[PDB]
Amino acid sequence: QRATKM
Amino acid sequence: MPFVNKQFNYKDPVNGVDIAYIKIPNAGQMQPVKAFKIHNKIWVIPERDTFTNPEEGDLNPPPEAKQVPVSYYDSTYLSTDNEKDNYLKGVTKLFERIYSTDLGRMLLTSIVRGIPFWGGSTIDTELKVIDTNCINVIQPDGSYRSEELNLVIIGPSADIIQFECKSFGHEVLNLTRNGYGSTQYIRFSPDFTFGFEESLEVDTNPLLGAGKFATDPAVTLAHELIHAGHRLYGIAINPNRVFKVNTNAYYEMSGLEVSFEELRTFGGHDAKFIDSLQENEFRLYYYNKFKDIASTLNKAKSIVGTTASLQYMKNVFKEKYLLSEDTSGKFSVDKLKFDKLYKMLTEIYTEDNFVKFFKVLNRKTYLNFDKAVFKINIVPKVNYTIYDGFNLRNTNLAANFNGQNTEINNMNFTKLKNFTGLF
Ligand SMILES: [Zn+2]
Repeated sequence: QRATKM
Repeated sequence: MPFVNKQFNYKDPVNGVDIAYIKIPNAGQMQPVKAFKIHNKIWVIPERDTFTNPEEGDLNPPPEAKQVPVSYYDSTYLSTDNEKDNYLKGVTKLFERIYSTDLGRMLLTSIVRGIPFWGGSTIDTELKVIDTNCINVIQPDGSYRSEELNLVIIGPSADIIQFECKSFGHEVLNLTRNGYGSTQYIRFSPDFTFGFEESLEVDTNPLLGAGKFATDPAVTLAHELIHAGHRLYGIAINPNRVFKVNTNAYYEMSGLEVSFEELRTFGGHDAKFIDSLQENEFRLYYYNKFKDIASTLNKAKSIVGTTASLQYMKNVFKEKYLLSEDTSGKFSVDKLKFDKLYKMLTEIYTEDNFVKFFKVLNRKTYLNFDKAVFKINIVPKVNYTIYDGFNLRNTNLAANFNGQNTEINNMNFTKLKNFTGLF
């Protein structure tokens, strides 16, 4: 997953 | 020598072998999509992913007033032949860039050898494939033939920047966490990239920076390939096991929890947030899963289907899991061999290590804040190459990561959205 959501 | 021995063009005629219309086992209906087999066990589908998840088949962006901070929508992206041609060429170039490094060659080799386990049989004496680890390929005669595969690179779903590994589950088995493994569908795009900041205190702050430097998409794809490797070997850490971040005040005020799977994948100092106790727990847990596989293989006396022989498939899995074989031909898991493979897949293949091989600037931790999303085009060699990425040798972009500097190499980046200050 590219990033945590932020 | 190249990883992809054919420079495919999206418009090349289908042949029913490596250029064909296919359907995926999503337990639903779908029109066949044109796909390209770029390497043994690896396919590319230049389409937006409205297939792996039934509830995510709408690319239409909800009302502007219902959009989160870090996300980007464009229902028209990847809808034309030219875009698909560029997508295919972009993904191919990134595989070559990754394969050009020793670390990338090691990772891709592990991925190709990581065939999803044949655990679809309900009878212990028979070894059978799991249908969801295959795709149905339309042959020249119009009939469908089932082909096993390990990896599929597909376009993103509605949220274009939400790259991640998706795979079909089992009714009873947790394929990505029980040692079995499953075919991985990586939602990814080589047509966009993300900005980050050169100063750690700025990159890890949600209110500062506009995203001066651009992440090399080869690192982004490598990150997903690392997850894919974990999932293909069935050793992914349950996403419920997380680090309730308490090392960043901004993460804390938002109660942001990051999965250990992500920290492991990034590597470097991030991996240290998983304490020794937990690390040993997981190592033991997966060691036990490999043992279950060895036992299952030993019970199998006949193979199901006419695609391969039992002796061949047993050898395939002996090699995948590096099992030991005794006189009677019985399999067992050697603790030393397991630890070595487990460590290779979890500590050697990491984002931080890939950064070292590519010699690029990159975020220093996964625990940061996104800055911006840029539109890019890595297909032209004057823009990006297999060997230098954006930092083209013998040009003003060769030094100081000038190629990744969106201000200096502005012609290669178009900022589509700023994320800073929106959190
Ligand atoms: Zn990730």
